[PDB]
Amino acid sequence: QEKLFIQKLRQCCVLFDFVSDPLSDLKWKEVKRAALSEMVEYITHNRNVITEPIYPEVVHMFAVNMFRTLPPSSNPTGAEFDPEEDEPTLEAAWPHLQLVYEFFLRFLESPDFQPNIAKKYIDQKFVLQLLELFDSEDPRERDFLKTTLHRIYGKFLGLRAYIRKQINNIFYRFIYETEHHNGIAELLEILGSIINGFALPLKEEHKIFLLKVLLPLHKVKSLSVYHPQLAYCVVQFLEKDSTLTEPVVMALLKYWPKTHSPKEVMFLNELEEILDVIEPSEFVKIMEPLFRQLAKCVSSPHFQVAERALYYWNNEYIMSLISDNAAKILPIMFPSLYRNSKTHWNKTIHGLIYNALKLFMEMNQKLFDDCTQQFKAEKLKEKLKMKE
Amino acid sequence: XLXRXXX
Amino acid sequence: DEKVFTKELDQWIEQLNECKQLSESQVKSLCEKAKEILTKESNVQEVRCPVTVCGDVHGQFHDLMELFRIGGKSPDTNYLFMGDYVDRGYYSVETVTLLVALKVRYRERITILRGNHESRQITQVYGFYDECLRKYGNANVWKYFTDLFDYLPLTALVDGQIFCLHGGLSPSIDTLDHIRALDRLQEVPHEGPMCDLLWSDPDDRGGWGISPRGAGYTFGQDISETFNHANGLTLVSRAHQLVMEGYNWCHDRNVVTIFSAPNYCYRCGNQAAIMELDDTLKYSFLQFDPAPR
Amino acid sequence: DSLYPIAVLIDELRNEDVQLRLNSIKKLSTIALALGVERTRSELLPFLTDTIYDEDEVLLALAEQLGTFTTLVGGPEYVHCLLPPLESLATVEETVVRDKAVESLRAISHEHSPSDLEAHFVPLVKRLAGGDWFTSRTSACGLFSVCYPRVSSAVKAELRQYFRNLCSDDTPMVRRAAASKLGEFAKVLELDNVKSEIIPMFSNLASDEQDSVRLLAVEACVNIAQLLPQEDLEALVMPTLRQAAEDKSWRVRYMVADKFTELQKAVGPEITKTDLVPAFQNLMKDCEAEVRAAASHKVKEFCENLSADCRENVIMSQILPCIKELVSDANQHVKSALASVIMGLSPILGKDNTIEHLLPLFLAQLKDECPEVRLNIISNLDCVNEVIGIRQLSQSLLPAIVELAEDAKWRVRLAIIEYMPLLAGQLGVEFFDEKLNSLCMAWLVDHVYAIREAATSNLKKLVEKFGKEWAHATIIPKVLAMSGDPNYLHRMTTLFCINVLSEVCGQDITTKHMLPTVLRMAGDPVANVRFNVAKSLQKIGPILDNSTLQSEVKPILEKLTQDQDVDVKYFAQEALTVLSLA
Ligand SMILES: [Mn+2]
Ligand SMILES: [Mn+2]
Repeated sequence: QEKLFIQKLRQCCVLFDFVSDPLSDLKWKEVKRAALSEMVEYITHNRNVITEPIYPEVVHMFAVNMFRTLPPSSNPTGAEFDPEEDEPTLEAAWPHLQLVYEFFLRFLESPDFQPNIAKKYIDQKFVLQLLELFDSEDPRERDFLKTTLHRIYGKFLGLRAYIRKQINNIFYRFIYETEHHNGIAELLEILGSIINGFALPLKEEHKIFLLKVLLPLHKVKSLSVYHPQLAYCVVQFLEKDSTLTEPVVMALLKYWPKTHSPKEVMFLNELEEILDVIEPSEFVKIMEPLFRQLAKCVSSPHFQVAERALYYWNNEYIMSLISDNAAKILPIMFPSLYRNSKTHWNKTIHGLIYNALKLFMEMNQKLFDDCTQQFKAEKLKEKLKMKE
Repeated sequence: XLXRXXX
Repeated sequence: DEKVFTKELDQWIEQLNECKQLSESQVKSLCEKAKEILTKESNVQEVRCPVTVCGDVHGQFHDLMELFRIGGKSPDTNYLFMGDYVDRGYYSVETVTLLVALKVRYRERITILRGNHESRQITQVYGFYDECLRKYGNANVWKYFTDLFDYLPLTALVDGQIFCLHGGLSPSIDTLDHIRALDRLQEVPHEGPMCDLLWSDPDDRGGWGISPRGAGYTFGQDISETFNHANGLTLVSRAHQLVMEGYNWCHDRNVVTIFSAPNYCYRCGNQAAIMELDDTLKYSFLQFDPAPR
Repeated sequence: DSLYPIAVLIDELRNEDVQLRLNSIKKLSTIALALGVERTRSELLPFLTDTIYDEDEVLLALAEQLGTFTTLVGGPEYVHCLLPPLESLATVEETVVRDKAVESLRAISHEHSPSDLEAHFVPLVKRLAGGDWFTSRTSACGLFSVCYPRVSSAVKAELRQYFRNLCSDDTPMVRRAAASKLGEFAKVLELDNVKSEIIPMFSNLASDEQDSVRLLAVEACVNIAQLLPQEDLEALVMPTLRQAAEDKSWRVRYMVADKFTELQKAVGPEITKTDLVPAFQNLMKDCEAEVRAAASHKVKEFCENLSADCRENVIMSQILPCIKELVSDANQHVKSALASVIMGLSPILGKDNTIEHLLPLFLAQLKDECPEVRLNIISNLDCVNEVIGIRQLSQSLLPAIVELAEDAKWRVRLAIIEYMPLLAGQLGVEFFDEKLNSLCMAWLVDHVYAIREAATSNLKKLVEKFGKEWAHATIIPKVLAMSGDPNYLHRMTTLFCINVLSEVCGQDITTKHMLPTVLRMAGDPVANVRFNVAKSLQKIGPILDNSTLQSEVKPILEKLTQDQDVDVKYFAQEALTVLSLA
């Protein structure tokens, strides 16, 4: 007809309380599979520009097609297992939900559909229940949720406090209470966008966000999963304000792994991603301890690390910095790069090192030799006395 | 299937 | 003089047998011994039946025990393992420490071979390494053990009739004498006969093929067949690939694979099995499931 | 002869090689020792107090140390010293450290005299709870159960107030903590207060937005229901508890399931028969596999504890209906779950019902694919015959048992082997010899060693039951026939049995029918067989008479000490030294 403001509010009600258990494989009567694909191409394919009739028959519908207590985990305990290796348990009725998301997404995403056609139809209680969801169906389930929660955040300046506060609450439980959850990765992307576009002169609750939530995440041992999305946040954060540099670098330096080679690599890697943007004036606050550590890495016995450590030498900027301050650095590295590299098996780092040194000469000859001297000298004494 | 070097 | 040690090993084992790692100071001591004892062996170890052939174990200690509840226990029953002792599993240390303890003790009741994993590089990469730290603080028990690994023989010949190796056949290797000339006293190289022996697999693509692994090759029916006929082999027993069924025949009952690590990496839901060569070399396979943990 | 070392630990506490700093702290007592109290009080604590440690491993060590300085700080008069540092370690981020910090704070609480408590301790809890950061507050929660009883009327007033706050926190994390401890805290409040104060908090935390909070409330309902006098239960506790068995979040329901019989007993014998009984079905018919099986485990204990005067009835009209259904579920864990307890119903429903009702199910399971469910059932037949007629058993169960006796999954084969000795006895030897014997002999030659060993021992259990005379005419025969089998694995088997039979065959049968074959084998190809013969004689040695010992033994147990295979060698030698034959 020409009065659909009762054709949909009756249609949605069809799709709503529908709920058909797809864990028995019976009652093959589609109905809904289509009833929605319609409610889609309807608000999408320009078949509309004025379907704002005051109605949350969508939210309700969604919040009863989506909101449920996720089922018991399908992957083992967690001690002798690595999450990266968990087989993605797929949730059936996806082909069903797949739309409720599609639609509810191709909903408030469209123009002319105000933030007050929802303001009080999408309250914290909807946010929260929505959040929990960040938990299992191989990305799919999440991915939508990721997006959804992105848009619900950058539309209602009222839930901003909440989504944030509530995203923390998950993390703290993840970090200190149970050390298990799946959406940490997804969530972090969302927090990527959010940081990148904060109040130019940073509200203080964020610095806490970073310092008391973000860094500590590097603590968990399943870091091998959200690590990258994480770094990004750590980095993005340093671009929105290079004050925080000194404490974020001092953080990683403390939380630095000690029996988990892979993490050691990751840190090293996240570290370069930071130096790369480090600010001269700041690189001086760290440096000393930073390089005090890099030193150790080079002199690790786990080629995977030592290799990632030395790769710093192939970075313009980092080298640049190292030069302007070659005075205090060269001596800290030396003993390890000049380490009497004649007791290894990896017939590769020995060369890899020569090359670093070589790259160190060309920068400040004198210093180089002068240190070589100092070392050789000391080196001599210890070989003399310590042989009584 | 975990990674070639062998599930 | 003789009861000042053989009595102690008996304990070391009793301990590991309860799943409690030996102490650092003790590992080295154990490996030192294992050394002298392993030097003396060939590269193609000739051991007479009857025996039991065991494949991959990959630190799955408990499922190792299960194996023993199947094929009997040492020294009461003769054994022969084909590498891959560490990595993947959660109790690497304990496992290897043990198997080695057994070799240093019942010197001629068990035979262990080197696998694609008794190499520093993979052990670092795939786990063992870290586990050592995670359990001993330093990384010395790692060195100590990565070095013992070098003296592990590359192959085994049961009654001159059956050939044994972790991986498989190598182009650079035509005969068994072509193997006794090699020098295994070194870290597994990236390319070459030795490397191949521990990385090579069986293919259905016929004739030598490049291995999608990264080392060794993919021999085939033809290749196998000639090998056997050549040196005088009735069966080549390797085992380096997860066979969903515990063990598998191929190349027309010529070469056989045997994975002993059940439910591999605690993920691969496969069966594992071992092969018992009797008093007159008879094929009798025993499949088993991961020990109820 | 000197005090140097110690004096250095008091220096290696700021060393900077964490690894040392650790030890120096990990021994922090023998410093307050050689330091001597009056000093320990005025120097060592104020150092541990004003020194910010980073490394967690050390931080945990110190926290644990402090809890024992009661003595070394100079006794109870002073224990209130160890507060400041713990009070800090209780704030520390990493949980484990502060967790231990609190553990101690409690332990050393019992040392403060009320005077002190009201004055120093209480305050700390006050401050901790009044914390800025959630952790502090999280910690606070665990510190009430220890001072409330001993403080003042007016202090408890305040304390109560405070604790109700940590329960109404904006942080789930704190709420969950508050919840988890709510139970142990009601247990100290005066009855009245539990009703007028606890109960309300109980209700709230039991209906939080957060399920992982709610479910921790379910656990407290059990502690409160034990403090409360029956009457009141139906008015304060009951509303809520019912609510939980219904909660949307299966995680909560799952609780009422696991902590059911624990409630049952607490609730009452009647209110059980009134609400729990129905509710209990509910869970068995739940939508979540867990909650289902979770209830299954509690069937036996539920019934056993059902009021004496209704039991056999309610089991028969309420429980038994749902049970029959469970037996045939699709979630192996629920099938295997109850498949373990179920049989404990036999002695409740008597000889009759059991055979007309339960006995059928036993067949259902006993045959079910899932090893677990068989294996979980096979393990209680040791009983049944105590209810059903021992004939009924050998008639409508033994047929299947004689099946399991040899099915694939060995752990089940075993399960039977271990249940034989009873069957054999209970059934009577002539029966055994006629229809059971072979099985018990077959096992002696199973592929899986585990199964032979089990069956080997299983003999000695039989000889104990049918006299040495029987074994001579039904066992020793075949047992020795093995000595032939080509496979050295079986061949040995013989020598094994002997080492067991002899313990129970009297010096006689042992010397005239076993000791020969033990010698006749010391000349076998496979050394394995030989060195075992050595270990064998060392076993069946003492049972022999000093005469036969230096006669046939030593002489032949010498031809081994001089054998090629080192193993054989070692075992012969250590087969004399023990026998005292050299
Ligand atoms: Mn392998
Ligand atoms: Mn391998």
